[PDB]
Amino acid sequence: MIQRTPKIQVYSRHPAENGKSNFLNCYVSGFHPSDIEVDLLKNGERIEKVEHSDLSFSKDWSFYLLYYTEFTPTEKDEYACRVNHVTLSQPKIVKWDRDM
Amino acid sequence: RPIIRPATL
Amino acid sequence: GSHSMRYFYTSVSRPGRGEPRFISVGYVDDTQFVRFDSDAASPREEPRAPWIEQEGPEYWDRNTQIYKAQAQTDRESLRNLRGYYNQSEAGSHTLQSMYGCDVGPDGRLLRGHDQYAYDGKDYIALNEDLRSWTAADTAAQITQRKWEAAREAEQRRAYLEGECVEWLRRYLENGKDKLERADPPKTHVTHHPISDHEATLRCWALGFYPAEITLTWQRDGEDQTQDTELVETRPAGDRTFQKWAAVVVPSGEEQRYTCHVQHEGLPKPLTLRWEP
Repeated sequence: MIQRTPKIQVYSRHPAENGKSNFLNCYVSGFHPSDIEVDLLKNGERIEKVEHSDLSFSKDWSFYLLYYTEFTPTEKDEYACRVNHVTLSQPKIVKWDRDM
Repeated sequence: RPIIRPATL
Repeated sequence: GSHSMRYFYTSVSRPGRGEPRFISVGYVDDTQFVRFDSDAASPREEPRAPWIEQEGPEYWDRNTQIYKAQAQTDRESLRNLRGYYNQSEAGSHTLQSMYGCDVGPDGRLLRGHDQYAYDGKDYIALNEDLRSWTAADTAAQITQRKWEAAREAEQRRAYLEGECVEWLRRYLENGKDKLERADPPKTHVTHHPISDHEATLRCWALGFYPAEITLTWQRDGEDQTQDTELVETRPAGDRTFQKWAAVVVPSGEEQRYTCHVQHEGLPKPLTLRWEP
């Protein structure tokens, strides 16, 4: 049974602008099996209002999901995505990199 | 719209 | 131009815990339009695009019954595969299925698809002739023999050559504005000093539909495969996509580097430079 580890991208729906509403996206792809848990974080605390896409998969049968939440980025707030998968011995945390 | 596939693997 | 319809089924067994989870999504090109989840409080096929909401109640009710029956069929398939592989009933397993049709600009079927994976590996696939099968291993050969004895490919072909193409054409007509559109990328190049001797150029494509795109860095007209960092094309969440490609270049040579963008919605391929 092949297991594939999730690839993780953390990014905003639009170019981030301080004090302008926006959406924070966490896109996880290329994993298998489909069981997975994803959380979005603000300053280390878990964000509770989080939407996610319906489970689909790619031509190589690996799965992908988009999790996201609305947010208003500011100069001194940090945000991350936290991912649990059977292929990870511990939650994987990827911080949002604001600068393009 | 979806196919109806009662065939089993 | 050319378009496709795809259904993607995922079933995962939960032995000891009864029935498998069954999930379906359907796409036209890169636009999801329906979904079904057997684990929902009240499982129904649900619309995911505005141009599909026009379908009458008979559309949703019957598609819903179709998914529920399919989940029961996939349960037996799962049980069977466990035997083929003499796998204990303890662990959970995944049956995936992907089928649909590609249409060219004139409307004719260009290609039919109907394939299956087990635990994330190719299992059995209908051939491009829609009259034969490719099995991946000796277990898949059991299925192949059953299905070729029962003329299964003829039923698949019938759907792929009629209903699939016909409903695709209808969805394209109901959602012409949205689906026939090609939204070109919004593009720019950013530049980040790394050190006194290196710099990162990042070429951005934002807000494009459909997802297919090519982003290429060139130096004096040569692709930079070894030195290019690419990210997987990603959804923005508003039915558009994003990608970027980055290269590390010697500081003071940034002008030798050009980013080339090919996308269906562009009049002609863009060539982008960094401008200080």
